[PDB]
Amino acid sequence: NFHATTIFAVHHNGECAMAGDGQVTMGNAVVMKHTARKVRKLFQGKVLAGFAGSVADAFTLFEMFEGKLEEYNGNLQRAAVEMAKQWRGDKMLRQLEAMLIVMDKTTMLLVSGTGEVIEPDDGILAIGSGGNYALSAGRALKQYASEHLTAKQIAKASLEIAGDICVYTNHNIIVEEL
Amino acid sequence: HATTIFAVHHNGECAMAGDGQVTMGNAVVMKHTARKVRKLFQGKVLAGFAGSVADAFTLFEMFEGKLEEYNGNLQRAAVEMAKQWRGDKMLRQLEAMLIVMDKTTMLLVSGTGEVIEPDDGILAIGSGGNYALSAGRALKQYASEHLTAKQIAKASLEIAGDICVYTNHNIIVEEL
Amino acid sequence: NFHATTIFAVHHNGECAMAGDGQVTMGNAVVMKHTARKVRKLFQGKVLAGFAGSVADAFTLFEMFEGKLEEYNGNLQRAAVEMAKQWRGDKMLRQLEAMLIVMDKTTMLLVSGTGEVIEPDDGILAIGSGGNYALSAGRALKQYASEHLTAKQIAKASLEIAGDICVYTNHNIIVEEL
Amino acid sequence: NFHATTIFAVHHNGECAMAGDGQVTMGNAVVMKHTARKVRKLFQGKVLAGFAGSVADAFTLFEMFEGKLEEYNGNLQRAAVEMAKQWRGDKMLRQLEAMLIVMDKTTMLLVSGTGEVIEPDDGILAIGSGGNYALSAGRALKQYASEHLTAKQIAKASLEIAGDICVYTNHNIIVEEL
Amino acid sequence: NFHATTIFAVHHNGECAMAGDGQVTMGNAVVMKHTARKVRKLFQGKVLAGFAGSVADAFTLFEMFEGKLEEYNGNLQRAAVEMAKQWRGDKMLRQLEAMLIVMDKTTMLLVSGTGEVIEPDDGILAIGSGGNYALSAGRALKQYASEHLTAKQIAKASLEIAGDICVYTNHNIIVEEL
Amino acid sequence: NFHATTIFAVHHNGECAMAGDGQVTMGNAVVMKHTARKVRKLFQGKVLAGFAGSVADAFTLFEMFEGKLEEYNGNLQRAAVEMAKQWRGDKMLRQLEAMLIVMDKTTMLLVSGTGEVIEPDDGILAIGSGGNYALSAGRALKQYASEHLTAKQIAKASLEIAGDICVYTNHNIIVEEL
Amino acid sequence: NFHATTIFAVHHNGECAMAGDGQVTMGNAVVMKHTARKVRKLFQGKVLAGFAGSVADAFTLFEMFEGKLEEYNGNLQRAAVEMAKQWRGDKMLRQLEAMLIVMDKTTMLLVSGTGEVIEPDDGILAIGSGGNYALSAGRALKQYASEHLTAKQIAKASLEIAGDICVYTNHNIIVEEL
Amino acid sequence: NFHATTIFAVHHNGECAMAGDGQVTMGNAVVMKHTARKVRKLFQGKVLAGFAGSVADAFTLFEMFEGKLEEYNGNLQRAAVEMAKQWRGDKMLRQLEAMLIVMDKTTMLLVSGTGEVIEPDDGILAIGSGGNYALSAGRALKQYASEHLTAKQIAKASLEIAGDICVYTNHNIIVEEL
Amino acid sequence: NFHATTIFAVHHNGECAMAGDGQVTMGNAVVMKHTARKVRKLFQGKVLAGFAGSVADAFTLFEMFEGKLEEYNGNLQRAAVEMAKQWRGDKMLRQLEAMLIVMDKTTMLLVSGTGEVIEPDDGILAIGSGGNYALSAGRALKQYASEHLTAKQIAKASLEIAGDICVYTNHNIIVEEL
Amino acid sequence: NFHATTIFAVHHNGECAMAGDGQVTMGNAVVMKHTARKVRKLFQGKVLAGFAGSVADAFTLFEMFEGKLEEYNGNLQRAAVEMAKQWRGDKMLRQLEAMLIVMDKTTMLLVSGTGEVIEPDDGILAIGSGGNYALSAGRALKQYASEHLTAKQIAKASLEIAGDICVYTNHNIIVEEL
Amino acid sequence: NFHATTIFAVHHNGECAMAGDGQVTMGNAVVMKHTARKVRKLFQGKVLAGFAGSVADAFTLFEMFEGKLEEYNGNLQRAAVEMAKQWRGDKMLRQLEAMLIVMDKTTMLLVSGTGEVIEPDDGILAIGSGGNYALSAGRALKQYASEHLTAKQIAKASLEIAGDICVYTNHNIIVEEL
Repeated sequence: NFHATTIFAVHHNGECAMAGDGQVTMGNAVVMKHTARKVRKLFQGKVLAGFAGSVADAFTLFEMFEGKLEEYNGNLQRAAVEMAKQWRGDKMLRQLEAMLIVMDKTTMLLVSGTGEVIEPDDGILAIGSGGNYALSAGRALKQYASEHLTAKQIAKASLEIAGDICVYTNHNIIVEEL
Repeated sequence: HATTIFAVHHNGECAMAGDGQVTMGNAVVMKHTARKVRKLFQGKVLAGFAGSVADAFTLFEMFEGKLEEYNGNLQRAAVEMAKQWRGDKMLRQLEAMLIVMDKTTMLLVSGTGEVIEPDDGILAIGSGGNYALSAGRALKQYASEHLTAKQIAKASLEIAGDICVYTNHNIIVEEL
Repeated sequence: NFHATTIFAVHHNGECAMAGDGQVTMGNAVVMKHTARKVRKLFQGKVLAGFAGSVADAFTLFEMFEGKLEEYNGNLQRAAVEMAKQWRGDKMLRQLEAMLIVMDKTTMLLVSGTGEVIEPDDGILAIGSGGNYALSAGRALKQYASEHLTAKQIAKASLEIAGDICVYTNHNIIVEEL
Repeated sequence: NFHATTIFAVHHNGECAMAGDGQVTMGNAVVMKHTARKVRKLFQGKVLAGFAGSVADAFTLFEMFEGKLEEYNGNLQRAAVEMAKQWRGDKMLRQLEAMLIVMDKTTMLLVSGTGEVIEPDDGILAIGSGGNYALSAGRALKQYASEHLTAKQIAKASLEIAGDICVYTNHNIIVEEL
Repeated sequence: NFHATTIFAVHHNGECAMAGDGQVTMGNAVVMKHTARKVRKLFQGKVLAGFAGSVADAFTLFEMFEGKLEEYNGNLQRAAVEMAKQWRGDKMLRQLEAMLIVMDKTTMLLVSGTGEVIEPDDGILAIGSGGNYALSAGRALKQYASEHLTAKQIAKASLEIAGDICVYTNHNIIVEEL
Repeated sequence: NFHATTIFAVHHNGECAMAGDGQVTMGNAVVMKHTARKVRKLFQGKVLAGFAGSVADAFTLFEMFEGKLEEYNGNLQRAAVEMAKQWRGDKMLRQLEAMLIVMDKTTMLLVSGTGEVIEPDDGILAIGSGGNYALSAGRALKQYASEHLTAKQIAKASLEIAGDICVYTNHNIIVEEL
Repeated sequence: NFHATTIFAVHHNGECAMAGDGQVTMGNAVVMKHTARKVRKLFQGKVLAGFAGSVADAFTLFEMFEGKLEEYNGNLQRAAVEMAKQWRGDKMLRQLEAMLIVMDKTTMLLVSGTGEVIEPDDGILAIGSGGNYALSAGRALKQYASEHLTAKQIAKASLEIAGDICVYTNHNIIVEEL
Repeated sequence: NFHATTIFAVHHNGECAMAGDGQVTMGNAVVMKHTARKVRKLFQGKVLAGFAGSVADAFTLFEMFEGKLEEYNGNLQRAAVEMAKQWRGDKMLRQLEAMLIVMDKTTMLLVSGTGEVIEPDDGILAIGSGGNYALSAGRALKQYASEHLTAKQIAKASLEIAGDICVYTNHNIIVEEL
Repeated sequence: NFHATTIFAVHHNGECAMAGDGQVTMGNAVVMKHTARKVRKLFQGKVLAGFAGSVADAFTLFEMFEGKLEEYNGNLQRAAVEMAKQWRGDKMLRQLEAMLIVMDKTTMLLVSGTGEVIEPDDGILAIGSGGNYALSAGRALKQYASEHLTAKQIAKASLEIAGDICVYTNHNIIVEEL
Repeated sequence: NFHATTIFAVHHNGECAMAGDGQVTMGNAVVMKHTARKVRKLFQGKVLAGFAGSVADAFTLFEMFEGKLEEYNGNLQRAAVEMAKQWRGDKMLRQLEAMLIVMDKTTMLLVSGTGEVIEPDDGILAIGSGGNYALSAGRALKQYASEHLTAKQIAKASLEIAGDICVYTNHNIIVEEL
Repeated sequence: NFHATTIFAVHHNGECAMAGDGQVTMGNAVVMKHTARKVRKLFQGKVLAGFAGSVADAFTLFEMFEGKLEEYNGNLQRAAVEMAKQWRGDKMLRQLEAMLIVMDKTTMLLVSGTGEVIEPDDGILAIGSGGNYALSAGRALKQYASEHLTAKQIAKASLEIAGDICVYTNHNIIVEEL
C-alpha cells in the first residue's frame, strides 16, 4: 500500500542529474519516514538508476540489471531490453507497478515489469507518485529556460514543484549527477 | 480535503490552531495558507471549521447568531446550532465538523446533530485529527508543566503535519 | 464523456494573464474541435473569467458572477463567495465537478460549486483536464525563471507544455490580459 | 499503465503495407514517447508482423511466431495457429490483451492470447488504441478511393486519420512494405 | 434497451449532407427495425437536424431547437446555445445521453444534454452507435479522396462503412442535402 | 472481447445436419471476418463436431474428443463423458464458457467444461452468440413444419433466421451432413 | 421484481393474432399465478394491445392510449406517437421497463417509456421475458412455412416454443385475433 | 475479523524500549484476551522484535529472522533485507499485511511482507491497531518532552495514550529493554 | 434489517381463513416479539387483510384501502386496483417491497407497491418471511389433502410448517375467518 | 461516522430501569467522549426513553414523542404508533438507523423510522452499539438470577457486561428508574 | 452456505463445561437438522473440544489436534500453537472461517486457520452463530450469579439464552464436562 517516492532524471547542457525525494507513505494517509534514498550509481558510478518501489525490490532489480550491463558491456540500450525481458519473466516481479529509470552519460530509459522500455525525446524522465508534476516542471524549464539553468538545478527544482503540488512527495531531495 | 484543527484547554489558557493545506481531489494541493480559525462574539470565542470557506461563514454567522440569542452560553448555543444545522437540508450533508471553545469550555458540533464535549479538554477535527489529538493528550498528560497551551497546540499540529499527508506545516494559532 | 479544456491564470511581475487551449474530447478517445472559446472578460473588461466545462454552464456561471460582481462595488472577494454561497444553493449547478477562475489586476480566485473559494499563494490558478500539468509548468517558470518571463509568456508556455504531455490538451492557445 | 500504439495493415493492388504510430501514452492522461519500432519484418523480409504492446512482449511473440514460421515452411496460416495455440497455453502470456498481426504477400492474419486466429475478408487489419479509427479510415479509402491510392498511401492515411481523431494516436508514423 | 442508429453530417465543396441508417437494435443482442426517420430538415429546409435517440425525444428537441431558430432569426450558433441551455435545464431531458447535430449551409454543430455545443473544424459530424466508424471513414475520404466525391457521396459511404463494420449499424440509409 | 460464431445441429426425419455462420465480432462493436470455419467432421467422417470459440481451443477440444472417440469403440455417449471428465480436469480449459456439440447418425450431445454432457429431447442442439435464436427457430420448424422440411433445410433456416435478428450472427452459413 | 410475461403479435395471410402467456414471476425464482391475461381488445375491438408489466400499469396506459386513438381517429401511427410522447412525460411512468404492443387490421407498433415507437418489417413483434425466442420462432414459420400456417397457429406456436426455452414464460396461452 | 494488538518502539537518549498492549479484539466488536506475548527478545537477548498479527505467523517470522541474524552475524540491517526478500518470496506469507519491527541497541527497522525495510528518521516505530495513535504520542513526547522522559517511559506513555483513544487498544502494557 | 412476520390466506371448500405468525426478527440474528396484530378485519368485518411490514405502514395501508372499499361499494377487485394505482402513486410508499393480501368471502388479492394486483389461481396467497414455505405447504395440503382439511386447518398447518423450516417463522399463530 | 451509545431497559419484579453508557466513539477507532447522557425521563417522570443516536435527534424525537404521550393521554401504545407514523412520514428523520426505546410502569416499546413498533415479551430491550450483548446478559440474568437481582441491578450489570465485551461501550453508565 | 452451530465453554469454580446446540440451518432461512453433535472429548477424556463448522472438518481438526496433544504430552498450549501453525500452513484448511475451541481442566483456548491462538481471561469462550450472544450471557451469569450456578448450569443456560435470541441457534443442546 506504500506510495511511490518521486524520481526525476535530466540530460541538460552536457550534464546528467537524477533526483528523488525521501517521503515514505504507508496506506493512503500515513508517512513512516521522510529520509529515503532512492537514487544510486551503478557500474562503478557509470550509471544512475532509481526505483520508486520497495527497498528489497530496489536491490534485486539493481542486481540483475547491472548483470545485463556487464553482460552487454554498459550498453544501456541492450541491457535494459534484456532487463525488461527478465523482469517480465519473474512471477513475483512482473507484479511490481513501480518502475525503474536508468541513465548514463549517453542516454536514459524507463523499464517496467510489463516489459516496457521507454526513451524520452526531450531527455527528461520522471516517475513515482508525483512524476507528472515533475515532468511538467522540468520540460517547461529545459525548453523555455534552457540557458538559465543547470541539470542539477532543473532536477532539484522539478522535485520541489512536485513537492508542492503532491501529497506523496516531500522536500528531502537527494541529487546525484554524472 | 479537510484541514486539521486542534483545540486545547490548558493551564488556564485557551488555544486553537489549524494548518493551511487545501487538497484538491487525490494528490493535489491548491493552497498552503488557508486560515480556518477565527475569533467570534467580539473575540470572546474561538471557532474552527474543516471544510469549505462558504460553508464556514454561514455556520459561523449561524453560530454567532445563537450566541447572541443565548447570551453567550456556549453549552446552550451549540445545541441549538446543531439542531438548526441538522434541519437545513443541504448543510446537514456536510462531512466537516466544527469546534467551538471559550475560556470555560470547548465543543465539537456536527451536521449529524452531534454535540461533543471532551473530558480531557482537548478537541481536534479534520484529516490529521487523530494525529494531533494523540500528540496533544500525550503532552498534556505527561509533559504537563513543561509546556503551555499555545505550545501543545503548536506541537500537536507539528506532529499532525509530519504523519498526515493532508496536514501541512503552515499553521495559525489563536488564543483567548 | 466530455473532456474539459485547460485554462491557466497567472499574476506575475505586476502583470496578469489568463489563457486556454481549444481541444475538446468526446468519448475517452475522440477529438472534434481544436479551438474552443471559454475564457471571457467581464465587468466591462475589468475581470478575466474562465471555465473548463460546458458552454451552457459556462455562460450561466459567468453571468451569475458578473451579477455577483455588479452588486458588490466590484469587491472580487465578496462577490466570489456570494456566488459560492449561491452556486452551492442550486441543486442542478451544485453538482458540477468543474471549477471557475476569476481574477482582476490585483488577485485571482478559484471558485467551486462545493462553495469553496480559493486564493492562490503564488498567484497561479489552473483548472481543467490539463490543469495540474500547466500548474506545475507555470509554477516552475514563475518561481525559477522569474526574471526572464512575463505573465503572458508564462501562461502560453504552461499550456503549450500542458499540450505537449496531456493527451487532452492541444497547442491552440489564446491569451487574454488585463 | 501504458496505452498501446496503433498498427494498421493492408493488402492492396498486389501491394502490402503495415504501419504504426509512435505515440506512447502512460497513465490514462500522459504521453511518454513519440517513437518506437513495433512493426518488424520477419522470415527473410517475407513476413511483416506487428504488436501494439510492450517491448519485451513483442520480441517474445515475434520470436515465438517466427520460430513457428520456420517449422512449417513459410505457412502463415498453420504458423499463426500453432502460434495461437502456444500463446493460449503459456500461463504468463495467455493473459495478454494486445493482439498480433502477421502478414505475407498472399494473406494476413490476427492472433490473440485467447488462441484466436482471424483472417479479414478485405485484407485490412488494425490493432491497438486507434484500431477502430484506422480500420474505418482505410476501408473507407480502400473501397471508395481505390483507384487513387496505393497500399502505402492507404496505411499512411489511415494512421494519419486515427492520429487526427484519437487522443492516444499521433503523427509519427513508420510504414513497412513487403 | 435500445441501440442508437448512426448519423453523419458533412460540409463539402459548398455542399451539405446529413445521413443516417435504419438499424434499430433493442437488447444488446437484437434488431427491431431496419428503417426510421431521425434526420429531418427544419427551418424551411434551411436546416438539417438529427438525433440518434427515441422518437418522442427527437421530436421534442427538434421542436425545441426549431423554436429557438426562429426567436433568434436563423442564427444556428445562438440557437444551439439556447438549445443547449434549456436542454441542460430540463430535469427530465437533462439526463439524455444521445446527442443532436444541427446544420445549415454555413456551419454545423453538435448539442448535448450536458449543455455542450461543439463546432467541428473540418465540418464532419457523427453520432450514435457507429459514430466512431463513420467519423473516421468520412474524414479519411474528405481529406484523401477529396477530388473524387461529393458531400452526398461521402455521407453515403461513411455510413456504408460503419454499417460494414459496426454490428449495430446497417445499410438502409437515407441521405439529406440542404 | 470476441463474439462466438453460431452453430446449429439437428437430427430430423432420419437425417442429420450441423451448420454455422461465419461472423466474428471483436470488441462489442467490430466485425472482421464474415466467413469462419469451426465445424469439423471427425472419426473418419462419422461424427460432426462444432465449437463456437477460439480456433486454438477448438482444435484442442476436437482432437481431445476424437481421442476419447478412438478409445471407446466409438460409443458417442461414453466418449463424451470421458472428455467431460477430462475437460473439467484441465485447469486452463475447465474455465471455458463455450461449449462443444458432438453428434453422429444416431444422436447428438452437448458437452461443457463444467463436465455437463447433454442429450437433447427434440434432436436439436444450439451454441454460440446466436444459439438461442437459432434454437428457437429450429424447434419451431421441426415441431410445426415437420413434414415439409429436411434436416439440412431446418439448419440453414435457423441460422439464417438467427442471422436476421442477432447482430452477432450473419448469413454466411455452411452446412455439413452425415 | 416481477418478471414480464411474454406477448406475441403477428400479421399473416390476412390475419392478425396476438397471444400472451399467464405466468407471473415474483423475484428471480418464484411463480405466484399461472393464469394472467395480458392481451385485450380496445377501440371496440378495433385494436389489439398488450403490456408485459403490472396490472395497474396495464390499464393506465390502455386508458390514455385509447385516448390518443379517439383523438386521432384510430390512426395507430399518430396515436402511438402521441402516446409515447405522453409516456415520456410522466415522472412515474417513464420508469416502466415493460413495453406496449398495439395493432389493428392495418399494422402494429411497439411503444416504450423511453419514447420509442417501432414498426416491424416482417409484421412480427414480440416482447416480454421470452420475446426473443418467440420472435425467432414466428419469423422462421412466417418466412419459411408461410403457406402451411395461420396467424393464430403461428402466434400460438411462437408462445409455445418460448414456453419451452424460457423459464419466465408458461404454457397457459391466451390468443386474440382481429 | 481479528484486530492486532498495538506495539511501539523507541530509541531515546542512549536507551531503547519496545512495548505492547494486551487487547485482542475478535470481530470488529469483541474482546477475549487482555494480554499476550507478542514482543520477543531474539538473538540471545541482543535484539528486540514484535509483530502485531497471529501467534503462528509471528513464531514463523521471529524464528525465520532469528535465522537471518545468525547467518549474517548479527548485522541488523543486512539481516532485515534478506528476511524481507524471503518474506516477500514466500507466496503464503507475502500476503501478510501486518508488519514487523526489529530492534537492537543501535538502530530499529520496520519490515513488511511487501519487501519494504524502513529505518525511522526519529528512532520510533509503531505497528498494529492503535499504531497511528501510539506513533503520534511518542513522537510528541520525544520531541517536546525530550528532557523529562526516558525510552521506557515513552513506550509506556505512548501505548497509554492509544489505549485511551484507540478502541482496539487497552491498558495492559509490558515494556522490554535491551 | 427487520424481518416480516409470515401471513397465509386460503379459500377452501366454501370457507376462508387468514393466519399469521408472531415472530419479529431484528437484525438477521435476533428476536424480540413473539406475537402481534398484523391481520386485521376491515370493512366492518366483511374483508380480511394482512401486511407483512411495519405497523405504521400497515395502518396507513389498511385504512387507505378500507377507504377504497367504501368508495367503490365493497367491490374487492375494483378497490384493489385503485389502491394499487394510489399505492404506486405515492413516492414514499411505492418503495415498499412488502405486499398486501386482501380477502373477502369470494376472492382474494395480492397487492404490491409496484402496482401489481394478483388473484391466485388456487385461492392461496402468502406474504412475508416464511412466505415461500407457507405457500408450498398450503398448496400441498389443498391439492393432496383436500378432503381431510379445512381452510382454518390449512392456514394453521401451513404456518406450522414454515415455523418448522423458516428460521424467521415461529409457532405463535392466530387464524381469522369471515 | 459516530457509533451509537448503548442503552438497556428492563421490567423486573415490578420495577423499571433504563440505563446507558457514556462512550462516544467517532471514526473507526476513536473515542471522543467518555460520558454521555441520552436517556431522558418524560411525562412528569412517568416515562423513560432513550435514543442511542445524536444528541439533536434525541431532542427532536423525545420532543415529538412527549407530544404523542400527551395527545394520547399517557397511552404509551398509541403514542408510540402515532409517533412511528410521524417518524416514518418525515423525509429527514425516516432515514435514521438508530432506534428509540420508550417505557412506563406497565410496558416497554421500541420504535424506528421505518414505522416499526416493538414490544418484547420478556420486558427487556436493548439498542445501540452493544445492543445485542446487553440484551443477552440481561435476559440471562433476569431469567436465571431472578431471585437475587433487581431491575437497576440487572440494568447496571447488563451494560457493565456489554462494556466489558463490546469495544464500543464503556463503563461510564447512568441508570434510571420509575 | 450452512450456518455454524453454536458452542460455549466455561471454567467456573473449578469445573469445566463445553456445550452446543443442534440446529443446522442451510441457506438463508432453512433449518435442515434439529440435532447435531460437533463437541468431542479427546486425550483419554481429559480434553474437551468443539468446532462449529462442518462434520468432516471437525474430524480432520480433532484428529490433527489430538496428535498435537500427544506429541506435546498433553500440553494444551504448545499443542495449540503447533496445530495453529499446521492449520495456518494447510492451503485447504487455512481458508476456514470457523474456529476451534479446546479446553482441559486448567485452561481453555481458541484457534483459527489464520494461526491465532486465544486465551480468555475470564475462562469463557463461545463460537458459531450465536457466539456473541452466548458469551455475554455466560460472562453475565458467571460474574454476577457466581454463587448460585455451576459450569454445566451456566453452560446449559448460555446456549439456552443464545437459542432464545439467536434465530440460528435451537434448543437441542448437549453439554459435556471434565
